[PDB]
Amino acid sequence: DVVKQQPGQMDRYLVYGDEYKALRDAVAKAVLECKPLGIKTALKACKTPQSQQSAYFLLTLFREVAILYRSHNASLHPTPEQCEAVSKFIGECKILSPPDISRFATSLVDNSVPLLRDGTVTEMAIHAAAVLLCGQ
Repeated sequence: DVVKQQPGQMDRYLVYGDEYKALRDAVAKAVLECKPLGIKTALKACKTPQSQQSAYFLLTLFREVAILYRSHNASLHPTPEQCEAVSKFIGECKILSPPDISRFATSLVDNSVPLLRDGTVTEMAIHAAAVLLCGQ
């Protein structure tokens, strides 16, 4: 039945735990609805320090938006309106205010990230990027 039953992929960032999952689901819902306020609620509800908050935010931005950008089927690509909502929200957010974090996030939402035009390499790369940026 396996071959008859059959495109979702895994998310190894789940290694962080429940808080990344919550923030990721919140970001996905808020981007699809394009009303970036649940993002604020998730960022306030979370338990971890500011730098881990920013890292989780960056990883969610990548997993949802940048991977959607990697599909050949353009209709799945993030809509300009979603870019508008998340770009504005990043601009008004403070833990993302560090020019490097804000630039990297915005580049994920706008696909202007170098290295982000393999999958496992790309995922480890973006994880290292987030950790280095946010790691003080």
